[PDB]
Amino acid sequence: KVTLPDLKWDFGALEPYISGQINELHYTKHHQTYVNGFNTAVDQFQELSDLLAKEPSPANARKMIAIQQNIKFHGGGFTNHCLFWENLAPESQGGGEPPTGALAKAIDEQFGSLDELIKLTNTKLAGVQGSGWAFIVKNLSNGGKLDVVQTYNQDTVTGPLVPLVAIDAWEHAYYLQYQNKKADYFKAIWNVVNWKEASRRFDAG
Amino acid sequence: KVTLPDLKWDFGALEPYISGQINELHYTKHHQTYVNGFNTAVDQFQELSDLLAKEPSPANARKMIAIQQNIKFHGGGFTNHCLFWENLAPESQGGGEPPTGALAKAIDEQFGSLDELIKLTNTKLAGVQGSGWAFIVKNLSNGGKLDVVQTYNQDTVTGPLVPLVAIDAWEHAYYLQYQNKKADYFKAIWNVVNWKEASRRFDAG
Amino acid sequence: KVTLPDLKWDFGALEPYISGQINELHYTKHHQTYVNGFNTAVDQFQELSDLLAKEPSPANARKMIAIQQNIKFHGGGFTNHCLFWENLAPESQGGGEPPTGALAKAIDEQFGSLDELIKLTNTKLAGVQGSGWAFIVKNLSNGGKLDVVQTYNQDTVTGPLVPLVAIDAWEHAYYLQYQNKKADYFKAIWNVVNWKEASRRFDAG
Amino acid sequence: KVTLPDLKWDFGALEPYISGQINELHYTKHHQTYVNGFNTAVDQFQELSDLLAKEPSPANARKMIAIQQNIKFHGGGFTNHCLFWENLAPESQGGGEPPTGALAKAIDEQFGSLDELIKLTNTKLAGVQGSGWAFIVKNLSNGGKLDVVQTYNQDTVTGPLVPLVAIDAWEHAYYLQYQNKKADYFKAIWNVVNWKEASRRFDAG
Ligand SMILES: [Fe+3]
Ligand SMILES: [Fe+3]
Ligand SMILES: [Fe+3]
Ligand SMILES: [Fe+3]
Repeated sequence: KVTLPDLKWDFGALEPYISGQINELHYTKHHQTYVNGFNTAVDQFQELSDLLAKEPSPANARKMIAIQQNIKFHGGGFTNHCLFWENLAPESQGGGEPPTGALAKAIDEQFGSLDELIKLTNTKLAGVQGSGWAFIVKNLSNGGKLDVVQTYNQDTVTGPLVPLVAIDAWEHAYYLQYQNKKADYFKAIWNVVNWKEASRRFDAG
Repeated sequence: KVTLPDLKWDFGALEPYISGQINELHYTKHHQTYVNGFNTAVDQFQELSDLLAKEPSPANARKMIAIQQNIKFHGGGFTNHCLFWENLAPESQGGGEPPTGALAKAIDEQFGSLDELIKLTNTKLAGVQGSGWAFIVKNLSNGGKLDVVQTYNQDTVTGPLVPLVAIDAWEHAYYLQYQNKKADYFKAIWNVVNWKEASRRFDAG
Repeated sequence: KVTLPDLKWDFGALEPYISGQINELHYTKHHQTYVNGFNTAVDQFQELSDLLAKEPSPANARKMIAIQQNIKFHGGGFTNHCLFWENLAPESQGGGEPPTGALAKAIDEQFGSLDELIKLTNTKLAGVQGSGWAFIVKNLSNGGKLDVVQTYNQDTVTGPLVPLVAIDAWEHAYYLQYQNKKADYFKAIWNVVNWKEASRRFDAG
Repeated sequence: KVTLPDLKWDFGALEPYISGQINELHYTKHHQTYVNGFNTAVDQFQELSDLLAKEPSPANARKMIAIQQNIKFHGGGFTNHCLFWENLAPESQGGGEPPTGALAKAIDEQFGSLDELIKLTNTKLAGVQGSGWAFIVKNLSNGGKLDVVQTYNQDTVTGPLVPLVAIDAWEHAYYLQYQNKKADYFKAIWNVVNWKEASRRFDAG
């Protein structure tokens, strides 16, 4: 069923900001594990669904409840990393270039400048007390306004919050290169953020 | 698919400990809503499963993630209330009579007496800071030892924790009769707890 | 230390939308319990602070960790209900009258109309799967934009999210009058929401 | 106020199971940050306490609520890592030697063997979906029975759960050596677990 996506850059294309060593593990091992876990979880739930169809008991319901956590976690890991690679690019492919169009206008109007939005996001990233993510989002329910939200583990933004830029704050995203110095990673990553993709996501809603 | 279970007592059979007014609403309205929500949630997930089978995208994954919370919540509400009615009985049907067999032995060995186990459980119930449940459980992974655990909302015990007695701490479980005096409800309910059923659950594992 | 605030209306002043019976219990019992718990929690933490000052052990730290949950919960219950009464008013005191000034402008620009903002908030209230709150907020970090957020239990909005209108979704807020029909309560309460106060909160930031 | 504890082994004393490189960062950087954050958090709360003493407002309460998360997180990080080093030892100091006394008896009676308890704990560690910990505990409320519990982030065991062995599952605990292969780390660490200390903790309760 679900598979790893293809990359638009080889593993070392984001150096010196993110190492090829990190990207290789992050994609081939971490992302793949979420792919596998999500495939497995949805399979198990199909099976339990059929079991419940013939025997709709509290006992059968309990097992379904048990599996929904793995659907959430692995589904989240699958989708978050897909967002992540797609909002990263080498400088040679426009990584680090500022956003355009309606997204650029909204950023200036709401935050004053891109740098102010990046500062806010770095504060949110440093504030993740555990594993998690920060997302720059477009909120479709309050007039399409930008915000920045944190999630923990592989929780994600759904429904009316549209993700524009995802930034991974799990330690595996930086530890081999930056070790404990997560703030240096949060600072560096903007040099390869694909704001063209964020602008397209803002438009597509 | 899932339906409300039948009751072994008419709504007013647990008076003066739980009113007929409460039982009527709790069963016909609250439990039914969880039945409906669980049926609806599993349906939506079957649909999304088929959508993912043909198009395994991060976008399609996001929608599945979104629905798993309703599967957990409504599935939990369905199963918890099923446990609840089945561990309640009027005095005329042995409600309030102490447990028997291997459960009775474990209670005395671990807690000293039933009253001590009830005290602990009432402390756990009063400590639910929000809506939730206390469950007396048998833990299959540590040698079958008894414990008491709290859950919030419609979260439940799964896997190696076997529920023996479920006690509802949501305000709808008591408010019409006891209003804010939840401790009076926690005290009263033991008079109609079906420890015969708890003993059977302990044996069945 | 902290005490219950005074009310700007007698308990029955919000009828037929919220009963005097509910307001009496909600204020004299529920709010008072949070007042007491918050006072007690901060006292215990002062004591533990002094203990740690003389003996900064992991053991002493563990006890402080244990008490911070009661500070959060009771502190939240204290502050949320204070917000709540202050954003409610009888019709004779302007309850139900639409907001004014910069808040009114922001609502129309972001949501199209007050009714649309109320609809969104009612969706958020019905979506609280357990006990909790919805808050209409002003977000100071994204240019002062309005949003609506849910919290569970007595969790609250802090820091850059300024609460403008708080709506209690705990069952004790409605059960005596509406029982399970929470949607009827969410619909009715807007008739006595004090939008003058929300407008002042929006300005004061 | 709180400070880093002294180690009973130099950083490389747990090789080849945990590298000196990891221990150096884990102690000097990670643990120190929690020390600093806990000191800072308790200071801020003392200040807010005094502010509330003179002005017990919902506004002042909101700020205290805001700080309790940092007390929990950093307090937890401080205490968890203190537990951690104290339950690790080089083989030359008895690391890896089985527990003794009443703890050894309880393990055999409840789990059948130490290996079975270790297997269960490794399952719990691999099941932490994010950052967190597994703790082998003695539960004082159910007759002193052993169990294994998971926590997330720097959440900890408090009150009636006595921690006997703490095992860190944050990625920084293993990533430099094992990278994604967390199961290899969970397997290896038992070779340097200080079961003498766990046995003393079991006795001291
Ligand atoms: Fe990642
Ligand atoms: Fe219920
Ligand atoms: Fe309330
Ligand atoms: Fe650690």
